[PDB]
Amino acid sequence: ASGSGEPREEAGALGPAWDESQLRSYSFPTRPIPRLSQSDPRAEELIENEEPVVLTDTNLVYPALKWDLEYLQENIGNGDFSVYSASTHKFLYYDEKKMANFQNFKPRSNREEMKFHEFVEKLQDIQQRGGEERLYLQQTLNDTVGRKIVMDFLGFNWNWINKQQGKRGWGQLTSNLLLIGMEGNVTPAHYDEQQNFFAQIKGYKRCILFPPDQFECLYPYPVHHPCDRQSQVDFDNPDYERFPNFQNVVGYETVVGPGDVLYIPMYWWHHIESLLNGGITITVNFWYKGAPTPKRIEYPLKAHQKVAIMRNIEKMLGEALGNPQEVGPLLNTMIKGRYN
Ligand SMILES: CC(C)(NC(=O)c1c(O)c2ccccc2n(OCc2cscn2)c1=O)C(=O)O
Ligand SMILES: [Zn+2]
Repeated sequence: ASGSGEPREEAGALGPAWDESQLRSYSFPTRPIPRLSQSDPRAEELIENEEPVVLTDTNLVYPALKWDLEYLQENIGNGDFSVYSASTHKFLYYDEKKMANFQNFKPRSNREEMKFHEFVEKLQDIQQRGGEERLYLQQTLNDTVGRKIVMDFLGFNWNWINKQQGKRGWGQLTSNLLLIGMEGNVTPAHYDEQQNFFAQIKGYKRCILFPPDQFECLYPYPVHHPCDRQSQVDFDNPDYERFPNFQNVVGYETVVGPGDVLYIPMYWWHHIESLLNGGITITVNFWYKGAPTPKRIEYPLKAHQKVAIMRNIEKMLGEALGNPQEVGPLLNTMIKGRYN
């Protein structure tokens, strides 16, 4: 019905940031992710318990809030940027290394390296031409990046995020992923194995999250499939015959805007959509390797540990059988008439 709640009113009486007609319609109920300040101890407790929370005042990417297409085009440099195209609004991602195991499936969102000015050229053409094609720039930011953007990076609130890394016992910061998308772009539900600080910069993104214990309801692809860690369920046209427990899924929902930081806990499903008719969206992700597994295991196992266990079983069988395609039949032989 309404998970994000009523839209926030922007300062200076500039009206509603968004309205619900910019959100896509789905079949499952949702509830709000808490919007808190970083000074609120409840926000600290949520991150500690690995629950999602939107922090409204970290100033994490404060110097990046002036970023738009033309400022980035003149300052980001002339490196290569990964640009993904799609004939539809859903951008299904593929592990290209795993595309050898599954030949009978074809990709529908091809990557293309290009210069940043070529991406801005390619985008504005689509708007004048009026085409239905969509693009999504998704590029880890390196040091081939120009002077002013390095200075902007230096202006990030490293004090706040470094102590978050320390107090949680997390591993190191693995990468910063810059993301520029078109309105209506959708990133279908999937989970990551790293802790994520999701720093919104330009435009608005509706984030629908599912806790790890709803693994049964979301049906991820086989670990060896190129779409590993993504849900097989089409949120627009869910197949309740193949995926009956998707009728039981309950999400956590929020809309992040400029200055907001969404903590996506490790192994939490998330479905991200750039608001319809909301313009371009800009986001920077912060990935941290999770804290190492504790000394002695505490029982019962947390849900994300069972997910980790299930991933390792699928990997092990893939190596033991010499062919990832035999994992399925072996698993069915194991349970049919014995555990089901
Ligand atoms: C930012 C985005 C689009 N959300 C995401 O979740 C998301 C991606 O786009 C993505 C795109 C290309 C490659 C990897 C990606 N990963 O995972 C990291 C990974 C891949 S392989 C091992 N680890 C993502 O998580 C949003 O819309 O906000
Ligand atoms: Zn993700």
